[PDB]
Amino acid sequence: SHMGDFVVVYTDGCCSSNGRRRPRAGIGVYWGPGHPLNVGIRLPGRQTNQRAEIHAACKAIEQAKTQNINKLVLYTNSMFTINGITNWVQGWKKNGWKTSAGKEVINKEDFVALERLTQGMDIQWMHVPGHSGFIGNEEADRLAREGAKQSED
RNA sequence: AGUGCGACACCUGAUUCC
DNA sequence: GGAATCAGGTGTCGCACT
Ligand SMILES: NCCCCCCN
Ligand code: NA
Repeated sequence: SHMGDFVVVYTDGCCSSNGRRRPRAGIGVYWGPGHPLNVGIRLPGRQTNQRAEIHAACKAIEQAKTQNINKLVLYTNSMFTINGITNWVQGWKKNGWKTSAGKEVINKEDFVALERLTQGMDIQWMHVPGHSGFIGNEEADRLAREGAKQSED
């Protein structure tokens, strides 16, 4: 039936050895089977699961704009990313980016970059279970892992 | 802030099986 | 590589008491 106005995308950020001596992080964006915009890229910068998860969503939005898409359904496993961008950020901006314990919000730069990207976009953030066997979740994850094998720069 | 709790991720190691 | 299982870790946030 119907057919809406949204285009669906699955993102994933992975980080092998997260919290260990040599973490390797990547981002993956999946637009559909064999879709030309699918990507698996090495994450530039500080290597962590949280940053990768947030930056995978940035990448999706960025690509979305590249195509004049402005009604996007973005699935991610990261409630940290969802809650951050759809809730915590409003408050952080009104309190000097401060944690529940008054400490500096660690991923400020990441959430700032993400919010800037959301401008002009009607994004519906949805959650997909990390262990979802759905093709979208697996491919995004597989893509992230492939990206993390790349070197930086 | 300290402590505790909650939550979603990301891992590392073993074992079974394909 | 993959279907699971068990141990243990960090990434990071909110919350409530002290
Ligand atoms: N439900 C308790 C989860 C604790 C996660 C600790 C991560 N450093
Ligand atoms: Na994920």
